[PDB]
Amino acid sequence: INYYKDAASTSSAGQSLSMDPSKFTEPVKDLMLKGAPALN
Amino acid sequence: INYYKDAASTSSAGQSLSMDPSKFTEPVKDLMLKGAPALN
Amino acid sequence: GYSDRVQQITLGNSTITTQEAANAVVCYAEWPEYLPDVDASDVNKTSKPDTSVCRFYTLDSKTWTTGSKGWCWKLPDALKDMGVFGQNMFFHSLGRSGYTVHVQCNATKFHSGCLLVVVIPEHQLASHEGGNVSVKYTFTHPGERGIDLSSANEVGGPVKDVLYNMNGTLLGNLLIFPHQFINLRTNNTATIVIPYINSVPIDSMTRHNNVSLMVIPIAPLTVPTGATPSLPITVTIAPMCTEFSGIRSKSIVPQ
Amino acid sequence: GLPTTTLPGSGQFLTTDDRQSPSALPNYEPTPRIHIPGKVHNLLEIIQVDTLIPMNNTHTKDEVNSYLIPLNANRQNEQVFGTNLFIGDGVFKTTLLGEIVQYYTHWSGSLRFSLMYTGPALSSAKLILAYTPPGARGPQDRREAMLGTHVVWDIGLQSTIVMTIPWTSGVQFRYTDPDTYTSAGFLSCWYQTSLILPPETTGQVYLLSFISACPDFKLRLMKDTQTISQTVALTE
Amino acid sequence: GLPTTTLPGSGQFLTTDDRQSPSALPNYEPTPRIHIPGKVHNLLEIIQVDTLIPMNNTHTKDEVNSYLIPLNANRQNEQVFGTNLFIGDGVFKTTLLGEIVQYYTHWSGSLRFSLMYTGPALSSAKLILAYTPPGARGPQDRREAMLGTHVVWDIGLQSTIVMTIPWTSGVQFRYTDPDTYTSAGFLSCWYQTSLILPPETTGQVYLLSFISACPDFKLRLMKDTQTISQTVALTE
Amino acid sequence: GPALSSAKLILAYTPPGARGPQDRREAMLGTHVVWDIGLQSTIVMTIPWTSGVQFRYTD
Amino acid sequence: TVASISSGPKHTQKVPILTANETGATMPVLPSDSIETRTTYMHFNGSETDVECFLGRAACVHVTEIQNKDATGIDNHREAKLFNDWKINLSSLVQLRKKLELFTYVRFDSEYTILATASQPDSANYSSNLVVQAMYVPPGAPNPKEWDDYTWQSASNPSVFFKVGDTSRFSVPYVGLASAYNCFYDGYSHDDAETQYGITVLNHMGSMAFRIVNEHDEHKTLVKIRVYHRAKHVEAWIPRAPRALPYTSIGRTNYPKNTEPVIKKRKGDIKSY
Ligand SMILES: COc1ccc(N2CCN(c3cccc(C)c3)CC2)nn1
Repeated sequence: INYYKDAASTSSAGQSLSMDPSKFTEPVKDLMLKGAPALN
Repeated sequence: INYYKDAASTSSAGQSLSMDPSKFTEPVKDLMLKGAPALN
Repeated sequence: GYSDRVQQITLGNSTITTQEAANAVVCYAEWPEYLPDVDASDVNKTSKPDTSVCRFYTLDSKTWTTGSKGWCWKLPDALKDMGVFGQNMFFHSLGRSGYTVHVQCNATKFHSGCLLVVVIPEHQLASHEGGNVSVKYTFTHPGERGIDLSSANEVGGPVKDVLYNMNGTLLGNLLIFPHQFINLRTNNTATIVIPYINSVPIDSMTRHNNVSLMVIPIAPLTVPTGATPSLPITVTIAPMCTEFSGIRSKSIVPQ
Repeated sequence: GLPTTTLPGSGQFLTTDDRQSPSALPNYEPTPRIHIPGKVHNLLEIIQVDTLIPMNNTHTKDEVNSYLIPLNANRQNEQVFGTNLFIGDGVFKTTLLGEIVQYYTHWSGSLRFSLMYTGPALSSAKLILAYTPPGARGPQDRREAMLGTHVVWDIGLQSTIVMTIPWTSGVQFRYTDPDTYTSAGFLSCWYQTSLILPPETTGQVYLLSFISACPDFKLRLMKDTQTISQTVALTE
Repeated sequence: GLPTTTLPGSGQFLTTDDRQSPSALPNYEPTPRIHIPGKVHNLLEIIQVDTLIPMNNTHTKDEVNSYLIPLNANRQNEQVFGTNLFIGDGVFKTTLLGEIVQYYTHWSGSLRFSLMYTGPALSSAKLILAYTPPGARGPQDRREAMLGTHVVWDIGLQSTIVMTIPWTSGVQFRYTDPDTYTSAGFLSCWYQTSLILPPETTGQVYLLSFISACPDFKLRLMKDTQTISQTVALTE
Repeated sequence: GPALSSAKLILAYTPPGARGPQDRREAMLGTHVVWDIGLQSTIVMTIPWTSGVQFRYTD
Repeated sequence: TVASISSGPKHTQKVPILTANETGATMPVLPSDSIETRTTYMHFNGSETDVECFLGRAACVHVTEIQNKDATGIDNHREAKLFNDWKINLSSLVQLRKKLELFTYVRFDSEYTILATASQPDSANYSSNLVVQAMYVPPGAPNPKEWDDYTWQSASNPSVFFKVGDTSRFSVPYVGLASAYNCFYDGYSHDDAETQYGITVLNHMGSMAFRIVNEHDEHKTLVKIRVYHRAKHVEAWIPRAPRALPYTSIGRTNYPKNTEPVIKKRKGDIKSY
């Protein structure tokens, strides 16, 4: 129950439960498959 | 939920969301169309 | 017979071929794109010179020697004088751009050495004076020359200490930024595609640089016996999806 | 008895909170409303009405004359007036727009700047108004001025010209109190050809100038105005 | 009036509680969000990116050189480097992994340790990396080392080798601050055959080493880092 | 050159109207190809037809 | 969810553990690519590492102090701590600062909590009960000058009145000019040759003013204000390397000269355990 009118006044947000490290761990242009050779 | 009986005791009103500047910006008797000459 | 290894990038009226690549990085897995209306604020129609600004400019070459500490360029600064890209830059109030960065360094199968090529969004430098000394404008706008981390402290300039990234963080952790290594034994180029990254939809190109490109020797250069002890490093950079807006009189900037 | 726990902030008085209160006058019946023309709902409604700018600020005590921008016959190439666009300060500051902007911290939007000509009907003139977006200096000559937002105004039967300063900005809000990073440009005006008076006529002619906000406009984060203060409470 | 009772804890301020509060700025409209590449949602997303380990810690002032593990040509049977696995201390401590682990009290999971070789292309080498699970001493010779988790690495075209320290543990969580009961083992590396340089070449070659966490990893019970402190408030 | 050597050259085409470039900076602003010497021995640069008039004289 | 699958002996032409780090990727290698594993489940979600959780607890961001005393003959209230402002910022104290600067741009609502306690360091008959007023003087508003200016009427400016010993609490929406707060800024406010460098030129959110509403009693009373800040509704972009050296200034990245080696030197060899 929100007792207040504005959105800033609500409690903390709830877990992204998004999670996708590939923008950070695999930003390569041509896809790399694990197990296939790195450099062909 | 109002806890009180009288109307003065309720919280602030809620946004007019009315908004019509023409009583102030265009109080002319004969309508002016933008693009048409001001004085004919 | 496609290898990760050979590549061709054609952009505008200029083409680059590498026969010894190590894939390419696209920052944060996003490719440069123009500014959508839903994200727009300034009401001005923007100018998109296209092929006259989105081509490859090769900056002047550096020389890696056994004593090198590393070099640093800022964008869009490094290009402030390249062809029509630069003119547009000084003439509009606002502009926006992504880039393809291609760093080149070839040697032979007897050399060793490994450079880190990294792009740091919003690289705010530190004053070597400490306290709250600022880093004057000119010092953070070296132009095509870039900053040479093995040059001496100057007054009003930034600190040039490599184990600290010019800001109080350790060299070792720069790997959290989009980056690629050039290991003479593997690699001969590094290519990074940079999407436009800012907290505003379009900004000024002269009062704010939005990425520093940094090339840092990490495993020292080691040449074969009686080889000349140095290799040149060349940086070629191409603006991509550039847009300029708010045209007028032509900025005058310090120094 | 239902168990409760009180949180941090209990008992505080926040002048901006909005809650219910007991009425001191239980059951009282207010006077009926009758109809009155003129109801205002938003301050955004009123900042679109234009008001005069004391552009000619060069006097030494407030006078009707600082509303008049003078024009000289037969000058060529020269500059009529110049001002920066810090709407919360300087010429703008006493105008209704300036005066309301000062109740808020941030503004964004387009401005409408118009000039009404008052010279004899048998005279003629062509002026150029130029808006210079942030990043360059106030223009120093028309050549410089004409390369940015501009309108050649031809003085005619239609007495006023409405120039718009379109919102040109990286950051989507600017500060109303003058700030650099957040600065908006300059506005200048020059003779395009020149004012020409008919025979039997002489002297200076004046332009009146107005400012109002486009429907584009946004103002946010209310605060207190530097435009009013006091040293002791007033009495009757 | 509804009857209530207040419980123990009323009026306390717990920095970790999450409740509603009145907004000081009623009705204010925040700037629109635009798109920015790079959004982070979990610290677990970032500790999977590998960063360099200053393994060569033997210097006396921080230098680029403590990231370089040297290799000697023609040595046989010998040991390249050794370290315990207290990820919250020692070599690991300044790495991004080490640096984040320090914001939490407990960790569990597999680690990924990789070595990238930088020697001339015409050289060759075979190294063995060994993980020694808790309970035995740091191995003293390869024979001892090779009886635990190990990978023979053959230096080739493929420049890096990724060793995983699989989670070997009785207790399902370990402390990030070094603790005995909770200790994780040792990591050592030895020549399997030996580094061989081509003609016309000489000296030391170096390995770079990285550390990142497997998708396996768990961190819990947040706390304050020993990695930052201060004696007076900073000012502008 | 020997197979164990390496090199990177830039070839530049300068369309009519400017002088023969005097340094690479000047050269690199017109049609150009960075050539990386590798296994693939030849590089093919095209001088695309850049012209106002649709024919030129051979003399 | 499985944390590890079961995997047995391997003798392949498909080697997942050989990679090329020069590419910039961190290949997702697992225990089961190089040893024989058994199935195990995660039993865990990664809840407490969510950025909302990481930045979502109250941190002390500021400690100031004001006193209640006779202002008679004081020529400079501000200077007597009759009242005190706080050019608002979060860079002041280092604990929360290192946490935020793990990101480049951050966006979130703030929920401030203000604790005020009183001290009576010299002989008093009693402890008085003082009410503090905290008024947010955004940029472009009149700035107090005296501890009972017309300013403090604060007819348009949000202000909270609470008692010393108590706590005040109220949150404010994200009041950034841009789409997000910059944690770093490699720019200037304009192309000036001598204008400051860095964030400072963006941090312009005004200042918070504190004062006691009470007139003076016979003794003097020291009131010390602690402001706590909790981020709610957090959004963070572009991770960066953590801060290694100590901080010297609000808003610049500068570190102190002749600082000490931040990497612990081995007591022994590279070979040491
Ligand atoms: C560097 O990042 C940030 C992040 C948040 C922040 N602000 C400071 C001002 N603050 C604020 C805003 C409104 C009212 C009051 C009392 C305080 C909101 C958070 N400042 N810098």
